[PDB]
Amino acid sequence: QCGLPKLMALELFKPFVMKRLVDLNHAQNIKSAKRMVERQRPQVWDVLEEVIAEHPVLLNRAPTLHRLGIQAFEPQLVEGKAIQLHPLVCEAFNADFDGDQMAVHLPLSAEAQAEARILMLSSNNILSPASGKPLAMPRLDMVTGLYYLTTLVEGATGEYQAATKDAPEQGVYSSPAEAIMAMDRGALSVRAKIKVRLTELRPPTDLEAQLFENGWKPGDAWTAETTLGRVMFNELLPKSYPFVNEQMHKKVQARIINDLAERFPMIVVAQTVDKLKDAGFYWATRSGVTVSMADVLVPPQKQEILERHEAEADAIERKYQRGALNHTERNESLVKIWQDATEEVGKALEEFYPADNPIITIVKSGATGNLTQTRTLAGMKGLVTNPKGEFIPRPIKSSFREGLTVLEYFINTHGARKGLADTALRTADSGYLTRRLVD
Amino acid sequence: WLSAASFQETTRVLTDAAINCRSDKLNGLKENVIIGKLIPAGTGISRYRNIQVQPTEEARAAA
Amino acid sequence: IVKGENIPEPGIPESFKVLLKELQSLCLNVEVLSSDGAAIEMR
Amino acid sequence: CYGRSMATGKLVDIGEAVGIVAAQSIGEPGTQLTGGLPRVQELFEARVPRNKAPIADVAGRVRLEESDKFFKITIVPDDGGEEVVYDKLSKRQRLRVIGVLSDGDHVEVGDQLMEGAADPHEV
Amino acid sequence: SAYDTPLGITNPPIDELLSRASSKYALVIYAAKRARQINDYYNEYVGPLVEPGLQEKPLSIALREIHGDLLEHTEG
Amino acid sequence: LTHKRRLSALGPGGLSRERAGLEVRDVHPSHYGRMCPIETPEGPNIGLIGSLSVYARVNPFGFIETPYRKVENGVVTDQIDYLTADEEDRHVVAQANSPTDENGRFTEDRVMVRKKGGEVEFVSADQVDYMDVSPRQMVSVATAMIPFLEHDDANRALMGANMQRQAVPLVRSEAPLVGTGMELRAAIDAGDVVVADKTGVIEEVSADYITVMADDGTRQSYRLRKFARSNHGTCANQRPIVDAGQRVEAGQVIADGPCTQNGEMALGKNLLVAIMPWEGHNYEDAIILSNR
Amino acid sequence: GRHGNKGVIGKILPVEDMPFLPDGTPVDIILNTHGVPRRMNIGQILETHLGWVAKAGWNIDVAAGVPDWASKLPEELYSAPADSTVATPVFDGAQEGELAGLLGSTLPNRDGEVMVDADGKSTLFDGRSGEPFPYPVTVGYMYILK
Amino acid sequence: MLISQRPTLSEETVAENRSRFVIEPLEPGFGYTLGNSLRRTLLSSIPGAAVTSIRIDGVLHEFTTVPGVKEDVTDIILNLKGLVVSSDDDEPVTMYLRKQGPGVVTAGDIVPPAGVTVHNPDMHIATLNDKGKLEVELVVERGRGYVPAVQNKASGAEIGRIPVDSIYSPVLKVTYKVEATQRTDFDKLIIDVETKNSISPRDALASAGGTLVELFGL
Amino acid sequence: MLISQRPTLSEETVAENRSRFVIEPLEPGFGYTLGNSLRRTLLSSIPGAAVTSIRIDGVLHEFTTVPGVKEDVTDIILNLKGLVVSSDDDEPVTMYLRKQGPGVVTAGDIVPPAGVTVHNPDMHIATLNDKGKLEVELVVERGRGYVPAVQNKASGAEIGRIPVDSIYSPVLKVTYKVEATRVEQRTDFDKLIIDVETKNSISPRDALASAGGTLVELFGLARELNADSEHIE
Ligand SMILES: [Mg+2]
Repeated sequence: QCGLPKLMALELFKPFVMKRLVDLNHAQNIKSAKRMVERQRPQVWDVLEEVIAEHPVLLNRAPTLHRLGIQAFEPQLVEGKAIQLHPLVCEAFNADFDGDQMAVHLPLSAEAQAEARILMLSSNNILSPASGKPLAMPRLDMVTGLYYLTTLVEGATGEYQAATKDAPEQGVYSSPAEAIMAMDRGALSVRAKIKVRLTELRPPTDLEAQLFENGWKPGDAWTAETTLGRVMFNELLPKSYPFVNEQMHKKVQARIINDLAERFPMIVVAQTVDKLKDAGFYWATRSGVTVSMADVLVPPQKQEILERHEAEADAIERKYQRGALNHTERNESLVKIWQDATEEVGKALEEFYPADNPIITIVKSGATGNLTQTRTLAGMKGLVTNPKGEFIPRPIKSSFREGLTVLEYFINTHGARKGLADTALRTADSGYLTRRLVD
Repeated sequence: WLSAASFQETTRVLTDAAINCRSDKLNGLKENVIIGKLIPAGTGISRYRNIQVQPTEEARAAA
Repeated sequence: IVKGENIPEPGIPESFKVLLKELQSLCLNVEVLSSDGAAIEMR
Repeated sequence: CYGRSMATGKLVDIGEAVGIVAAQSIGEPGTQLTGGLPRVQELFEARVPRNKAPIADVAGRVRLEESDKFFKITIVPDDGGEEVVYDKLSKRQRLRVIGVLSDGDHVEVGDQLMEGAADPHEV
Repeated sequence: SAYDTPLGITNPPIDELLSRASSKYALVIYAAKRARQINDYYNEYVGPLVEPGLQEKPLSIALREIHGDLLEHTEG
Repeated sequence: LTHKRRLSALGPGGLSRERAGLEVRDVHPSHYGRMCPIETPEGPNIGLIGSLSVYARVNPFGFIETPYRKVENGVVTDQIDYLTADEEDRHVVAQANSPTDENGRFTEDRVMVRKKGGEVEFVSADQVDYMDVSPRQMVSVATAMIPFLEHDDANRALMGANMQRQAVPLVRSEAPLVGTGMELRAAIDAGDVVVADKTGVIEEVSADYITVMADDGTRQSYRLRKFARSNHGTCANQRPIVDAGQRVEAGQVIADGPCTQNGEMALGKNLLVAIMPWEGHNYEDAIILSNR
Repeated sequence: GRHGNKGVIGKILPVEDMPFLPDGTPVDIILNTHGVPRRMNIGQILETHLGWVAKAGWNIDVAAGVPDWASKLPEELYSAPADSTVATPVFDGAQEGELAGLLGSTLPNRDGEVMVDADGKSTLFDGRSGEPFPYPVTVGYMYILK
Repeated sequence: MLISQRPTLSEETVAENRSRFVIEPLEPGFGYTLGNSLRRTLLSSIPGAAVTSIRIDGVLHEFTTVPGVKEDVTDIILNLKGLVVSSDDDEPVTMYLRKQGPGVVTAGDIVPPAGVTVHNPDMHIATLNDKGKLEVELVVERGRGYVPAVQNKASGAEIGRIPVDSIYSPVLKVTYKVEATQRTDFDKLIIDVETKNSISPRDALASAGGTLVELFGL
Repeated sequence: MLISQRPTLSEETVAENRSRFVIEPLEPGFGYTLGNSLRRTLLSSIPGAAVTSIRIDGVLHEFTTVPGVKEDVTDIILNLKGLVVSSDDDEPVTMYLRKQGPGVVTAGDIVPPAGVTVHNPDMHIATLNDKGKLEVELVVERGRGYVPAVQNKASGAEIGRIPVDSIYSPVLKVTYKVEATRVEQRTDFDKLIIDVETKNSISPRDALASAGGTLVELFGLARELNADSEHIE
C-alpha cells in the first residue's frame, strides 16, 4: 500500500470518477460531472474510494538505478499533500525523507494493470535481482527495536534462578500469556532469562527430535529457556518455522528472511516482514535509545596515548631536525606513528564503552554507523589529507566531542570538500557507464 | 541503425547507414520503443501476447 | 474511460513521425517498409 | 544456462531480459565505487591497461635479471624451445606473487609476470 | 498453507496463481485478456464464472477465476 | 546579505563551469580570512562560488586583504594592518587565541604560527610579526552564525549555512535562544531592519511609519514595509519595536524586519525537542510535530 | 537546524498524545536518534542542552568558591534567569566542562521539582498509553528553521 | 484476597486556576492508564468558549494596517488569539470593541453581550495614538477542541468578515503521578489539573468523567 | 455541549475462549485514550478465584523430584497453574487431591469442597508411574489481577509449603490496536480493535461488560463532582 494525497488522487483518476458519478445519478451529463470534480463538491470523495479500489499505481524516485526504482502499490486516500511511503521500500528507492519527491503513474489498460499487480507489485519484489539478498528486510530503527527485543540481560527482573532447597525453580511460567501478566506488573523483564512452556510455537530441530520425534507440536506443549522477547519475536515468524532463540543482529535477520524466501511463498515473506516492522518500531521507541553529550564517552588513556606518540613524533622530528633523517621518511614516519595511534584510541575507546550505551548499540546491531565514525566523534578524528591527495602529517588530536580548533578545522575541510566534490562526479560517470552497459 | 544513431555519434552513424543503404528489421527492444511497438521481451514476446483465453465448458455449465 | 469501455490499441507516436521528417530534410531517404508491400505512408 | 533468477529465487522466466538487469545490477553500486570506476570502465571498454603487465607466453622455468632501473625476465620453455624474453620491466611495477616471483620458479602458459593489469587483447 | 489473509491486491497470492500458468508473464496476458473479456459482457462474452464481489473490478475477477481453475488457456 | 559578498569564478572573462578542474575548487591556504572555505553550493558549482569572509576587505587593485594585528618582540600591538595575500606570505601570522599577558604580551612559552607554505609551525614568541584579529576570520557571515560550529564536520556545516539562507520569515519571528555573535550585526547590515541615523526621541509610532525628533532639531521619518511581496514570494513585513516616549540613539533599531527580533536575525523558532525514536513515524530523517 | 540536520514533517500529533514531561508539558518535536550519531553534526545535541539551560535559567556553583570547571572561565555568567538568551561565538564558545556544570540547574517548572538531569535527559510519559517510557530520554530546546 | 474499599476521590487546592485531585485505592498498575485516560480527555474535549470571526470597519482583510495603531491587523489577530472567553451560548453572539484617542486597548475594553464574560481583561490587544481609532466586533461561538478558521467561502460570510482560528480549551496544563498504595501494594494516583479560568479544575474533571463515563458501554 | 455520531460496539468470535471486539467510529484520538485503560480493566480488575499455595506429600526439603511420576515438581506446578475453578468462599479453602496406583490424574479426581467448582476436569496434572501414589493439598482464595507467588513472613514456618504464581483473573491474554475510518464523511476517525482470550469461567462478552461496569462506575468519582459538563449518547 501507499498513501496518496486525495487531491492528487482526484486529478489522476478524474475521467474515472467522472464516469462513476454519472453512473450513480449524482450528475446528469458529463459536463456536470467535470464541474463537480473541479469544484471538489463533497459527493466525489466517496466515489473516488470506489474507483481507486484495487486499482494500482506505479511509484518512481529519480534517479532510477535498478528496476526496483519503480514499484506498484495499492493506493490509499490520505489527508495532506504528501505521499505516504512504506518504510521497507526506502532501500530499493534509496529514498531519504530529507524532502525527496516521487512520481506517481496510473496504469490504464487491463494489461498495464495486470503487469502492475503481478510483475511490479511491491510485495512480490523483496530480494535484490543482483545478489538475491533481501532488500525490504528491516533496517535502522527496526534493527535496534528487534535487537533490543531479543537481547538477553544477565540478572534482569524475574530471572529464572532456579530455586534450591526451600523453593521451586521460580523462573517458570504456565504460558506466554502468563509471562505477559508478569511483565505488565513489575515482575518480568522482556530481556530476562526465564524458561516457559509453549503450546503454539515450534521448537528447534535438535530439541524437536528428542522431545517428540513421533511426531510434532501442532497443539502440543513443550518448554525451553529464552527471553520473553525472543518468544514474542518468534510469534512474528510463520507458525511452521523453528524457534530461533538468538539476539537478532542485522545479519541474523538477513539469514532468516533469506531462509523464508527459500522455504515459503512470497506472500508469507511479505507478511512476516510487515510484522517485523510493527514490532521493531514499538520496541525501538521502548528501547531507550537517545544521544547526549553524556552518552558520548572518551577514553581516559587518550591523553597519555596522545603524548606517547607526541614524543615519538618530536623525536623522529628531532632526528629530522638533526639533519640525518630523509625528509620524506620523517613525514612518512609521522603517518605510521599517528596512523597507529588512531587504532589504539579506537582500541582504547571500544574498550571503554559499556555494551548497553546508546551510541554503540546502534552500531553493534548493524542498524547504522561505523566504528571509524564513532572514532572521530570521541577520541580523535585522525589524520586528514591535503587537497594534493597526500597525507598531512599534522594529526587532528581533538575529536568533534571536545571540538576542533581554528587550524584543525581549516585543515579538515581541505580534504572533506574534495570528497564531497568526488561524490558529484561519481554519479555523473557511473551513470555514463550504466548507459553503455544498458545499450 | 536507428539503435546506433540514438546511442552516440549520431551524424557518423546516419551517414554510414545512408551509404550502406541499411535496412533495420526492428527486432531489438530499443527500436520498438522508439516507434511505439511492443518490445520483444517479457509480456511482449510472441508466445505470451498470443495467448488465447476461454472458460472451460465445465465452467460455462456452472454459469 | 468515460464510457467504461476497454482501452483501445495504441497508434504511432507523433515524435517518431517527426523524426522521419527531420531525416528527410537532411536528404536522407527513410522508408518504412512492411514485410511488403514496400513503402508505407505516414499520414 | 542463465540459472536461477535472483529475484524469484527460481529458474529464470522465459521472458526475462537479463541484459538490462545485468547492466543495472552492475551500474547501480557504481556510486559506491571509490581501483574504481576508472578500472571498471577500463575493463568493459577493453582498452590497453593503464600500466601494462606481461603474461607468460609459454610454460617453463624463469630466469630473472636486474638491470639498472629495469628487470629482465626470460622463460626457458619445457619444450625446451626458443627462449622467450621480456625486455625492460620498470622496477616500479615490482612482480606478481605465488610469494613474490623469484629466479627458478615454474610458470604456466597464462601466468602474470608482474603486478599490474594484463592486456586483455594479449591474454 | 497458513499465510494469514491477503488484503486487496495481494489476493490471491502470486504463488497459488503461478501454478496455473507457465510464468509471471503468461499470467499477465492470461488475466489481462479475460478482464477485457468480462468488461465486454457488461456492455468476447462470458463469465463472471465466479460470484462477483460488490463493485469488483473485472481484472480482480479474472484473477479469482484463474485461481479456481475456472478457465484454461493455450500459449502461442 | 550573502548574495552580495558572493564571489564566483564563472561568467564572461572567466572559466566556464564545465571546463575548470577541481584544483580551482579546492581551498587554498591563502583563502584564510579572505574567502570562507566552509560555504559553497552542494551542486556542481562546488568551490566555484564562495562568500567573502567577515573581516575580508577588497583592494583598489582587486585583491582581497585580511586584517591583522602586528606583533613585535612577543608583544601584540594595537596596530591593525590590512595585508594582501602577497604580503601575508612574507610574515608569520600568530594564532588568534594565544594566552594574553597582563597589559598584553606572549604568555605561553611558544606561539602558534602560520608560515608562507602556508605550512603551520610551532615557534616561540621570538620570531612572530603579525597575529590574527580574532577567531572566525576564515568564516563567513552565515557560517559564523552556526552555534558550536567547531563540533560539526565541514560537510554538515556547509549544508547548515546553505539552509539558513533557505529559511522563510515567520509571522511571529522569534530569535534564537542559543545564538552566536553575528545575529545582531548581520541583521542591521542586511538593511531589512530600520535603523535611526540621529540620536533623538520618537514623535509618532504607527504601523505605517515612525518619526523621530532629533536633538539636532531635524525631523526624520521612516515608512515601514508592510506585507511586501519578495522576489521568491516570502513576506517582507516590518514591525516597530519602539514606543512614543522612547529615547533612541544613533544606529539603534527602531523596527524589526521579516526575520529579525529586537535587532538580531531570527531565522526560526526555539522548540522543545525529544531525541527518542517514536513508533516508526520519525524515521529516516522524518520529523514529528506537536499540533500546538 | 543550523547544523545541516534536515527533514520533512512526517506526522503531527494531537498535543494530547506526545512525549510529555513530568509537568504535563508536551514536547513539540521528536527527532530520531539514529540520524544524529553517524553525521558528525553533534553540535546539534550541545545546543539542545544549552537550549534547555537558557530556557530554565541557572545558578552557581558558589559558594564557597567557584568550581574547577568555571575557572577558565565564565565571567558574570554565574547566574542567568529563566528565558535568557545565550551566545557562543563559533571558535570560542561554551566548553564541554561548562555544559555539565550548567546542566544541573535550575528548578522549577513552577513547583520546585526539576525536569532535566545533569545528563540532559528526562522521563517522558507516552501521551498514548499513559505509561512512562522505560528509559530517560534527552529533551531540550533546539532552533529549527522553516 | 479481594481488597474492596471502594475508590475514594478527594479534591484539593493549589492555586485558583488549578487544583490537585487524588483517587485511592486502586488495583496495582492502574493510575498511569487511568491518569492518562483523563489527561487525554481533558486536553481535548472540554467545551468552550472561543471566538470565531471578527470584523473591523476600516479593514476588508487581514493583511493591512490601521491608521495610528501600532500593531498591524495580523499581529492584532495573533493577540486576540490569547483571549480566554466563556459563553452560555448557544448560537453565535457578537461582542463589540470601540476605542478612540491614545491609550492601550485590552480585553477589558471589550464590551461582552448579556450571557458572556471575558476572564483576562488584563490582556494587551493594540496600542493606539492620537490618530488611532479601533472599531471591531467579535463573534463568540461554542464548541470544543481546536477548529481552524472557517473560510467565508465555505461559510456564508461576505468580504468583510475575518475568520480566525478558534481554540476552545478551558484546560491549560495537565500532569499526573502515582505511588504504590512492599507486598500488598495498591495504587493511588494524583492528577494535577489546571484551567484557563474559564472553568474550575473541578468542573472540567467533572466534564471529563461525565464525557468519559458516557463513552464506556457494554 | 456535546453530541456526536456515532459509536458502536461489535464482536468477532475467534473461539469459545477468544473474541475480537471493535468500536466504530471513535473521535480522534480516543483510540489510544480508552483502549489502554480497557486492556487493564479486563486483565487486572475482574474478580476470580485461583490457586494460591500448594503442598505435596513427600516434598519437603527436596529440591525438585517426585518418585513414581514422570512429571517433576516444576512441571506439575505450571501444570496446576492452568486449573480454573470459581470459588464462592472469599476466604482461602483447601481442596484435596489424593490418588494412587498407575494412572493419569486429572482435575476431575480432585474433590472440591462445597462452594468451589472446577471448570476444566479434563486438565492433565501428573502421570503416575506403575505402583505409585500422589497426595497434594491446594489453597484457593479469591482475588483479582495476577499476584506473583507470595512468600510473606515469608513461606516461613510451613515446611513443604510451596507458594505459586496465581492467575486470578479469567482473561489470560489481551491486546489492542488502532485503525482509521472513514470514507471521508468521517476522515481519519479511530477504530479500536481489542483481542481477548478468556478462561472457561466467563465468556469474552461477560468479561467485556464486567470491565464496562467496573470502569464506568470508576469514573463516577469524577462525574459526581459536578455533572454539569456532559457528552453525547
Ligand atoms: Mg535526498
